[PDB]
Amino acid sequence: SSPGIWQLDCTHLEGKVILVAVHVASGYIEAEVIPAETGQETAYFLLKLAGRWPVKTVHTDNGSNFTSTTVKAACWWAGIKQEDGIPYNPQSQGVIESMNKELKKIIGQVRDQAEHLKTAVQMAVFIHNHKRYSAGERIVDIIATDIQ
Amino acid sequence: SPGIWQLDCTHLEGKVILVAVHVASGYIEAEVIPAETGQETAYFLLKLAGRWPVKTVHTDNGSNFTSTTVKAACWWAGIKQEDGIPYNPQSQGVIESMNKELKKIIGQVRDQAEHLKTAVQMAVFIHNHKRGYSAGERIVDIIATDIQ
Ligand SMILES: O=C1Nc2ccccc2/C1=C\c1ccc2c(c1C(=O)O)OCO2
Ligand SMILES: O=C1Nc2ccccc2/C1=C\c1ccc2c(c1C(=O)O)OCO2
Ligand SMILES: [Cl-]
Repeated sequence: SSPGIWQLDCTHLEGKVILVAVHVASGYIEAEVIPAETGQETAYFLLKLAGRWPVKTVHTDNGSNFTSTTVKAACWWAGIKQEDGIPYNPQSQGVIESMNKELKKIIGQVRDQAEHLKTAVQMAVFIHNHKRYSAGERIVDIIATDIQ
Repeated sequence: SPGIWQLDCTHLEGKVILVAVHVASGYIEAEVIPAETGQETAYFLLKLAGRWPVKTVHTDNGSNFTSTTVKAACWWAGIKQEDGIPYNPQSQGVIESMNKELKKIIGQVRDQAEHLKTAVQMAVFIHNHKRGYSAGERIVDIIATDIQ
């Protein structure tokens, strides 16, 4: 069911990890900076996400997070169906790749306006979600239509 | 209006829980911080505004209202910063009631997580999903209607 499908994505910058959740149908993103990708961090990030949007299905970003008992516990707790992120439609490798590139571009464009990477990442999330409908507008419409 | 949010700060286990309430829906976002600073408040508002169309924020106290860092974040994110003075006195009480409710939910989940921040996100989840529509459903409908 389209409105509740999200994809996890992990990318690297400045020796740190940027963990991303993409709402597949809209292109809307949430992101956080962490020292490294662990089951613990991934579990906590999904809990945050699911308290904020109606997350039904998550395509995990790799097999370690798919396997993680802590990630499984969070998915059970929050009512999320955990799936693999295997691009059976191969335009997912590329589409995610393109987003990471775009995200990194925006980060570079704002980088000097903040001391800490996490701040620049949130600025980039803001710009990405507001860019013109915007991704922010699309996700709200998709989910509102699903409630109605 | 669809873009009006209220900041709220409450205390638990020697820590601070920073809360943003979408006034029209009762939908909340929250984070745990060691103490309320302009810096933390600014970062929290940036995160919020990248995720929802935040037009106006009623700040929780005069220190955050005055903070140059909070003002910088509000300027950056296009947020009109206002005071949170309850000219309608059913705001003191309504916010107070939410903190009580939040703390109740936190206590109900507290033993399921080691760290307070996890329990707080569980409580956000439960609060936003509680049904008759949930706060999560209401915020999406309000904002979707505003776009259309
Ligand atoms: O046992 C649990 N069940 C869960 C269900 C949902 C989300 C986390 C958990 C968790 C534990 C948990 C997971 C990730 C964390 C974390 C904790 C914790 O014990 O505080 O602290 C920060 O990152
Ligand atoms: O100069 C700025 N302009 C802003 C506009 C929006 C949000 C933050 C800022 C900020 C600075 C800033 C504010 C709060 C932070 C923070 C930073 C930072 O320098 O990285 O790191 C964590 O918490
Ligand atoms: Cl929700």
